[PDB]
Amino acid sequence: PERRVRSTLKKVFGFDSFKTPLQESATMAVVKGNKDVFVCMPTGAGKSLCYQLPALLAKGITIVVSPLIALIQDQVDHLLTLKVRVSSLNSKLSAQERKELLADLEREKPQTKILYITPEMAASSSFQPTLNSLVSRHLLSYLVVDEAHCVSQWGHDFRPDYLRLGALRSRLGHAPCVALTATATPQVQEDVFAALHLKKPVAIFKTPCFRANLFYDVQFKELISDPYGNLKDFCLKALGQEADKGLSGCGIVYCRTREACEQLAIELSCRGVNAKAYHAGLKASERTLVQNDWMEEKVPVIVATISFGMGVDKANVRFVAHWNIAKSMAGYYQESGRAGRDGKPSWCRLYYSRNDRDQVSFLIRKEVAKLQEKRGNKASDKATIMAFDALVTFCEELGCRHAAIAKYFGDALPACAKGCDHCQNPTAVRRRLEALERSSS
Amino acid sequence: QVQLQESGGGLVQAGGSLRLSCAASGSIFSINRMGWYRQAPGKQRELVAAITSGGSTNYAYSVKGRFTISRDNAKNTVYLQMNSLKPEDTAIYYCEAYGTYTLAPTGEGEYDDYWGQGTQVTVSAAENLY
Ligand SMILES: [Zn+2]
Repeated sequence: PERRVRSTLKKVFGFDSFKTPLQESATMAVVKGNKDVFVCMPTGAGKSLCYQLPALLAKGITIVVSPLIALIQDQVDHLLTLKVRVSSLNSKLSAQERKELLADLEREKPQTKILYITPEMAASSSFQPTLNSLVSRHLLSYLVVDEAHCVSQWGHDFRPDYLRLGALRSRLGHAPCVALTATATPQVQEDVFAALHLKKPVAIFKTPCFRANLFYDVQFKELISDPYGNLKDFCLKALGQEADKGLSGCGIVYCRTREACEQLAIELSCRGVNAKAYHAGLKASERTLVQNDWMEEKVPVIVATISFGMGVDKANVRFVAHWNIAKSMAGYYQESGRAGRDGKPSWCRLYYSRNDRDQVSFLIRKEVAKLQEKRGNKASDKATIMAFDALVTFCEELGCRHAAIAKYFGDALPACAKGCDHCQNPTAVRRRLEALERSSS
Repeated sequence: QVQLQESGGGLVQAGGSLRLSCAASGSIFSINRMGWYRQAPGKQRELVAAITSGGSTNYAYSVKGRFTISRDNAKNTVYLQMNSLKPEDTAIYYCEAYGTYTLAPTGEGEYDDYWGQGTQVTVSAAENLY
């Protein structure tokens, strides 16, 4: 039962329990082997186990399609280290090594338990006979498609080779199919389900966006006589939630330009919020000192471009403020999400200005056209624009900010708990929008 | 899993008007297409009309101009306004919630088609009341 999974989880993978109860649910569902499955969890969160552990228990071969060799290699190497009968088929292999593997799979009892293949080979006429014999001889326990989103033109990583995978899934009729990715909008999820020919009911395990402890709000810079003061007050309120620790935690302010970073750090510092600018314009030495002081809590606020990265994670970020609207909802989600990792209350705020909206909308269109002269027209170009439009919608609409985010990503309506501006005071937001409408001209 | 209930099907005079309302309930994030199918007795089931998320409609030739499909995306409800009914329109009518995306506040979801039990529509040619 569940017992076999736990033991094989320890006896092979050396783990007491699954990272999450969701990862557990996903794995168990793949184990039952009745349903096609879709896993949309982030990088980390242990998606691989969701198909690897069940691949072992299966009494047959698991094929795994992955788009490039780096991804394949990481795991095969690690599966070997667990004394697990894994193999890779790719054209970066010698013709004889290939011939040898193909022969293995043709044998009544093949060595291979897990075969990683590229989409190219999986479609190739040179591999269909092998695949046919595995199907005929009922030796195939799972078809797995990693980076499933690559099938979608509305995705950011489209690969025509992935379109052929659908016809293939149909051929491997009996056997369950598992599709995995870190990132799919509802439109991408639809393209995956359809283009991979997943058999309904498709069982879905998707890590929710929602974070209780983050308080989201938007302010309109055009409706504010002291913007710098508004920001100061915001940073101070976010810091010093515990008079016991005095001024407690740290904060990020994001700006589009390096000039804005420099200038805004001054405005804040002068008003009594100690802030230093971080951008690629600074000398390496300067950057390492600013980062250090922020990390070591000598300087509570960093004013940064997108150059500040998930590479540095800090638990006690009490606020992220976007002085300028982000290029994309996914960017805003990622950037604002640097807040509150320790679980304690934090504040995410976006400073919206139609002058900003237009400045960015222009910048995107200009560097999309720069691509169209180089590579020509593409469906990804339209998704780039759609990605920004979602965030403009997020600002200029009224409704739970967390729900708007859940909707974009394809999550359930989340449990807001007066945890965004709109849910706390729907009226103020209405008033503020109305106000921006008068200030429209 | 989802609950579809079709309603508003009844015996009608020739030239009568019927409205078929089906409500989809569950943790429904979205429905690719809500559609009305009908099955006359000992005849094979056929598409009467369907409407996508986005409002693209699609109708059988024989009901074009007489029948109008419409949807309330937020209530997950589809409607079929049937006008100028004929005896040939007599059948059991089924509603298909096609591509129905379900999701808990945990990441646990499903993607499936759902169907209703059906609602009987009988159209009598008789000239006078009963
Ligand atoms: Zn809210």
